[PDB]
Amino acid sequence: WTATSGSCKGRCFELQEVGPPDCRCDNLCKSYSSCCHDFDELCLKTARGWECTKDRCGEVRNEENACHCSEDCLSRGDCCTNYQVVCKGESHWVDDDCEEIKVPECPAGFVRPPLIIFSVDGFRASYMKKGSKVMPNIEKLRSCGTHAPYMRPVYPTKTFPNLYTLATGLYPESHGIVGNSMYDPVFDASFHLRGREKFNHRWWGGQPLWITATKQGVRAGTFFWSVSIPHERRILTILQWLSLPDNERPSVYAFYSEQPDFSGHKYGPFGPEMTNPLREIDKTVGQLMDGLKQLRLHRCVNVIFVGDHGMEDVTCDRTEFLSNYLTNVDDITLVPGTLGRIRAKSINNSKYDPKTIIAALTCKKPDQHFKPYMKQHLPKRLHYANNRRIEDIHLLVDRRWHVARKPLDVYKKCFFQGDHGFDNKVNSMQTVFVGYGPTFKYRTKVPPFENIELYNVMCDLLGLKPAPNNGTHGSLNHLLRTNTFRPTMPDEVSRPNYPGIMYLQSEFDLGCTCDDKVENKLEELNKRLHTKGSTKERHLLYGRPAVLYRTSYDILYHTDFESGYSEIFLMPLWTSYTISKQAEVSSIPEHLTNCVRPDVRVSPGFSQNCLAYKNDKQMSYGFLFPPYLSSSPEAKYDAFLVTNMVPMYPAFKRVWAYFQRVLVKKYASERNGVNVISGPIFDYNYDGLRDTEDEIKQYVEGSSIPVPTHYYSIITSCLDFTQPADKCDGPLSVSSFILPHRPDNDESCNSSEDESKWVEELMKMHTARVRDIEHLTGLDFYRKTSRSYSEILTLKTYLHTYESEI
Ligand SMILES: *[C@@H]1O[C@H](CO)[C@@H](O[C@@H]2O[C@H](CO)[C@@H](O[C@@H]3O[C@H](CO[C@H]4O[C@H](CO)[C@@H](O)[C@H](O[C@H]5O[C@H](CO)[C@@H](O)[C@H](O)[C@@H]5O[C@H]5O[C@H](CO)[C@@H](O)[C@H](O)[C@@H]5O)[C@@H]4O)[C@@H](O)[C@H](O[C@H]4O[C@H](CO)[C@@H](O)[C@H](O)[C@@H]4O[C@H]4O[C@H](CO)[C@@H](O)[C@H](O)[C@@H]4O)[C@@H]3O)[C@H](O)[C@H]2NC(C)=O)[C@H](O)[C@H]1NC(C)=O
Ligand SMILES: CCCc1nnnn1-c1cc(C(=O)NCc2cnc(C)cn2)cc(-c2ccc(C)cc2F)c1
Ligand SMILES: [Ca+2]
Ligand SMILES: [Ca+2]
Ligand SMILES: [Cl-]
Ligand code: NA
Ligand SMILES: [Zn+2]
Repeated sequence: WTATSGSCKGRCFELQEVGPPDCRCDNLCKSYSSCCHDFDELCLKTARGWECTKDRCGEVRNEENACHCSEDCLSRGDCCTNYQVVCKGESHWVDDDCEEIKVPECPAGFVRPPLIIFSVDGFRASYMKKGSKVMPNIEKLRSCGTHAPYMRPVYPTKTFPNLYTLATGLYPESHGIVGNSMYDPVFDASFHLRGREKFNHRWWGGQPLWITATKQGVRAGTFFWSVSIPHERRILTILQWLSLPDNERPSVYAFYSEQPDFSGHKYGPFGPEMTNPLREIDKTVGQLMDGLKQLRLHRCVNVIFVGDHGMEDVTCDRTEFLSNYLTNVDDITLVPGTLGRIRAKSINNSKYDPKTIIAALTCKKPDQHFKPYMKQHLPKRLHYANNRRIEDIHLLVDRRWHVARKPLDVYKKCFFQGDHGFDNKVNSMQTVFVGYGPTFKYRTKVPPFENIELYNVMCDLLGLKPAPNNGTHGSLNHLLRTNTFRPTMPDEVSRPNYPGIMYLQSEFDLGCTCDDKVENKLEELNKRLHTKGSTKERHLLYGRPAVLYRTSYDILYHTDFESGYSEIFLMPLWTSYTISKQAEVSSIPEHLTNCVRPDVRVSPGFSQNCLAYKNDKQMSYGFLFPPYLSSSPEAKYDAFLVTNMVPMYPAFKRVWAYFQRVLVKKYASERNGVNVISGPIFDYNYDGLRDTEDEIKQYVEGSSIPVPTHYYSIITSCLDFTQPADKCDGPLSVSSFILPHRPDNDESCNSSEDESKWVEELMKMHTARVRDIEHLTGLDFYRKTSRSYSEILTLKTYLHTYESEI
């Protein structure tokens, strides 16, 4: 209950929320049906519109007008944004030549340049080029400031997950806003777009920028505007707040536009009706920039123009219905649309079984437009699993499509022509970033980056210490003229051992055999050199990875490859090798088909054994350094060492063998040599972080050999592909993947066909950042290069998406 019978006089859009429930005049009051009776009257004035006209110039203040053209309006901070232009012969900001802002040019009493966030809903990245004719203010921001060709949203590419990711630097799985709708089984509560539960704070985890600011003594404008508050009034309020006294004035502000998303849903991303919302957004930027110029703040504030996600062409007739696949349709709850999430309709039903639901949805129709996953089998790049609000069963929906439960759900809920929510690597989902101001660079294009990175930068812009988040702090230093964050490399926690030959063959009882007893100071001094690391400069190009946790491991050197071998998990944590453009693929000789060789540098007690693989009828094994790529017949023997062996399902060996036999050589040919680092990943609790030994849920039968949940590879070459990978003088180029180590190839519907038809496609789906592999392994890569560390951080955050040109 609010006894809403006080007044908003002199309190319009007050920055602090009041008790006793006086009645409120802040930004949230409308949402809480708690505004004072006179809120609309005093705070939402509209009389005379939003622009000065020639005849209003020098008028007598009339407090009824929405904005003012009177002589005293500058001191009051409440002129119409075009005042100086119409009344004082000034030019519009957009008409001025742009001039580098080398230092902040701020009025006295400004302790730091303010940050103004101009956020636009559904602003697809290609609008920057495609609508450029109708968006002159935005186009000047972009060409004069710093801009990316696009910015990558988080999954799902919905509004609340993305706005809150922008606010926190966290993946939705960590901040808790994992969709536009959610059920939290612990709370036993539901969250929806329409309604009041969404206002309960218990949904909103992490620490958003306004809270980070406030806790550190930096005041923030409100990050909420009621839908009904017109855009002109939002801008005038921000401009009013900027005229507050030094002790009261916020340092960070947010504007938000519901457009172009709103029209995009109705007309599609490029409907002819879309021109007008883009014009109107541009005009709103113009009003802000004219207003800032009037306050002499246009060379003082940093402005960020930023979208939450893009927009795709989606119509009613492109809907897949679960009723065409499932017989038990009424025993499930589907969260529907551009993603699907399935759970049991009732928990008092023990006849509900996720595995049969998955099986009924798997590759059932030739052109099927969604793919079911258990959430832990989703591509690791999505970081979409570690939250009780994400249902175990998930549907990734093809771009341009919807999934729904039953047809009645679609015609008794074509209206819409656009939607978003799809995989965050989809081109149509990409959004925008432009930074303009004294702290951003001048006329600079930066590479595309992920929106999880912005929180750190916004904290940098405000001199704040960021809360713990998923950005990689320093990876966006190249956006900034000053205020950069000088990251330092993490310290190695475990140093390796360098074992020499310490064991005789007969000490090993591994049930392994090799036809290798086929026999010289030429070739014997040579092999000794290789075992001591003579070729290591060739196969370990960027230094050994650092181990960032406490463990026991050995460096093992070989002619063709180097490895960091874990005595704890009984296999390498990483294996490193370089394949030049000129390298030759050979086959595994017949007599060596089943060969596994004891490693006389490593104890029987810290080795795998062959018997375990014989006994385990499900599990086979593969090698990290591929025998196919051995440099000579004698070097090939190194590849069959038990210390190069890893557990692999036969279904997965089809994927791996094709990667190692065909694709590595193809990349070496295309990129002029590649360095490859490969290894296992263990993430049984699907938190995106390296498992400790006590977290492993599966072992090779009858052994302590842990089964990986994934296999990674990091493939590095020279960005200037005229230089070979092993002799690169400049920036690097990387692509990586994290493949799920699965006992079936159910994920790939074409898997009965030859590997040339489906494997590369699977690998593309499971593309990853080096940074994702760093979290999953506790390793730190690229420690010894000739590059600056900020540049390496940017490289570690790169994702090769395989989408065509935006
Ligand atoms: C992306 O970046 C983020 C941010 O850095 C990374 O997430 C962090 O990861 C840490 C390691 O997993 C994690 O640390 C744990 O936190 C526990 C205390 O957490 C509370 O306090 C913090 C700080 O204020 C707060 O942010 C947390 O918020 C979470 O939970 C609330 C309420 O549920 C939500 O509102 C919020 O959205 C958030 O949820 C998310 O995280 C939780 C896990 O915390 C998930 O369950 C959710 O799904 C969701 O993703 C909390 O309010 C602390 O208790 C933990 O300590 C245990 O383990 C340590 C090991 O060092 C041990 O020393 C302790 O003794 C303790 O063990 C005991 O508890 C065990 C489990 O109950 C039990 O088994 C034992 O027997 C013991 O009793 C731990 O320190 C940190 O909370 C999150 N932070 C955030 C914001 O999510 C994330 O990893 C990054 N992602 C990637 C891919 O890199
Ligand atoms: C709908 C109005 C949305 C809205 N209006 N003005 N700002 N604003 C907004 C909200 C958010 C958010 O995440 N808010 C949480 C929330 C949202 N809704 C409820 C009910 C409870 N809590 C984030 C932003 C944001 C944009 C860009 C960047 C770089 C950083 C940001 F932080 C903006
Ligand atoms: Ca077996
Ligand atoms: Ca884990
Ligand atoms: Cl959703
Ligand atoms: Na298949
Ligand atoms: Zn939308």
